[PDB]
Amino acid sequence: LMAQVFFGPTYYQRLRHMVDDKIHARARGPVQVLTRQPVEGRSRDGGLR
Amino acid sequence: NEDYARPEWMIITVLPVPPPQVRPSIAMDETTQGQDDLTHKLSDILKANINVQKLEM
RNA sequence: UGCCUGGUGUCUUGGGUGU
Repeated sequence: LMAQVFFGPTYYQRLRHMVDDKIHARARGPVQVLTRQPVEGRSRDGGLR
Repeated sequence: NEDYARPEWMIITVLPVPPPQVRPSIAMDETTQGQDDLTHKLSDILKANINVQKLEM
């Protein structure tokens, strides 16, 4: 490489936010009883606002 | 407006009772379901109406 | 001939995430 590279060990930490705990998709599913709109929440297979 | 908004209609003499779709009940657990707030308020209103009718006669 | 199942509270509160 034409440019030299800064290089060495550094202390890194893994945070709790992982993509597989955030990915969510919905085509159709449960709806609220009062308004008949998609429910809220990824855990409940909800929709996006 | 004579046809649509008559002044004496601002005093309630008959109350419309909404269908259960407006005040749905919720099953709190597997056995006991919960009455909605509007249902309880309508029950209180109807009890007061019955009380007035009974007292008057 | 022994023949297969979709149906998911609510209200508060707290702590967080990206701007």
